[PDB]
Amino acid sequence: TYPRTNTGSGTP
Amino acid sequence: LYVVGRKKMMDAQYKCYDRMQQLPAYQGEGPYCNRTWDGWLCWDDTPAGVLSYQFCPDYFPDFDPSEKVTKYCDEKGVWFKHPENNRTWSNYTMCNAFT
Ligand code: NA
Repeated sequence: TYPRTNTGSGTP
Repeated sequence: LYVVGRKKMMDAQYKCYDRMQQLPAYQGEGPYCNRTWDGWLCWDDTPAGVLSYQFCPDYFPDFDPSEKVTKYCDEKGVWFKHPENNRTWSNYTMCNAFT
């Protein structure tokens, strides 16, 4: 398991 | 493995600009969204009103490269912008939705 990648506003 | 993911990302970025430099201007008709590097993925010239998609990248350990990223080119030929900060935004949410 790993930290979750952000995919919200301010990301690509 | 994050060192490798970043390297993959920077290679794709360089490759994207090479691709955008070499392909001829858009040959289609009517309004369209311009080719662009969105920060993680390269997108080609896209007709107005089209929801473009491609595979998720593998830069991050929780990303599934068999899922799809979507990017919406609206009917005025403008890439979708996130309403929170009004900047162009591709939809990577399915890349790690089911991890
Ligand atoms: Na170049």
